[PDB]
Amino acid sequence: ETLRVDPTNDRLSALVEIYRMMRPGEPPTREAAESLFENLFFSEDRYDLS
Amino acid sequence: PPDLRPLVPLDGGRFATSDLNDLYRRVINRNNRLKRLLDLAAPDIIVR
Amino acid sequence: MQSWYLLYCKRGQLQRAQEHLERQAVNCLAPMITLEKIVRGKRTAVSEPLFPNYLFVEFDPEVIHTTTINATRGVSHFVRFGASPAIVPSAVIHQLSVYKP
Amino acid sequence: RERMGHIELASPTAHIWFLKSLPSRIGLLLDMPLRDIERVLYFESYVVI
RNA sequence: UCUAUAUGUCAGCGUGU
DNA sequence: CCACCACGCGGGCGGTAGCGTGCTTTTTTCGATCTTCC
DNA sequence: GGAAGATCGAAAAAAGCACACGCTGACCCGCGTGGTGG
Repeated sequence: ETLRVDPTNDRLSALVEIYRMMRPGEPPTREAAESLFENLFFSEDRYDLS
Repeated sequence: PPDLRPLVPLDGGRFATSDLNDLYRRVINRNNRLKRLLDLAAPDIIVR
Repeated sequence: MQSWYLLYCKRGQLQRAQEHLERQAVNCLAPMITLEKIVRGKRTAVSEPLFPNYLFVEFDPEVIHTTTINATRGVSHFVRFGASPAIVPSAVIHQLSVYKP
Repeated sequence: RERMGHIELASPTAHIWFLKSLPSRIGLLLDMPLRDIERVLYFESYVVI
């Protein structure tokens, strides 16, 4: 049902949607969205689990 | 009126600035700069 | 393609913001007016940037993101109306370049 | 304690009490949604007179 | 009552409830 | 003629991004549908 | 057969969260920019 609900169908569209949700009012750029997604949870300095 | 927003001395030569005084100062500064910009024949985007 | 954007700059760090922006290789613009006055007993024609705390930049958002410019040292914040940042048409820049008050 | 002052604004500014306190007085009077009201007030979209 | 001694929130609390 | 002392207005801070994150009740609006018609 | 109103769940915004008293600390612009008078 969740797969049916969402309109995104590719990795680039998902990254663009994630960037728009994270930072509203900014131009959606593929490299910027990729960097934001990488730094959200897969960056040592930005994200750290004790 | 100033008495409703006074500047009480702090026994050390300083004055405790009230929040209303700061807001009025900010508004006056913005009005003055907007007047200067309008008198400068500035374009539409900047004055907007 | 490269577009024109307007930025509020913090009072006093307009110069260092300009150097930082030139370090990132983007086009910058700010009106310039020279006025003659007495300083320390001598008359000098000192330059003063018209419309203080305002910068215009020609830059391409794809090659360099807007948030990177927003985080540049010495720059206060992008001038924006609504969610999206404001866009300065080329005619405004044309007038500003030929603006000689 | 009684004498007040006045500041002559170079441009008109809408009172925030009559604009944001639901229901919006300006929006109700003009019969327009609040969204376009805040858009035009805060310089986002033109409006025809 | 101008005769003295003529700041406020915040944070931490505690007391009576 | 140059190093310590005012100083005077924007102000989100600081940075070449992101910061947050344990309530309930009421009111307003919005998207998605629906459903009923002329 | 398309439109209008309509409605219904869901999302977003605003306001409130008892009283009284006693005590402690921390100020109540920082910083690039003159500017000065040694």
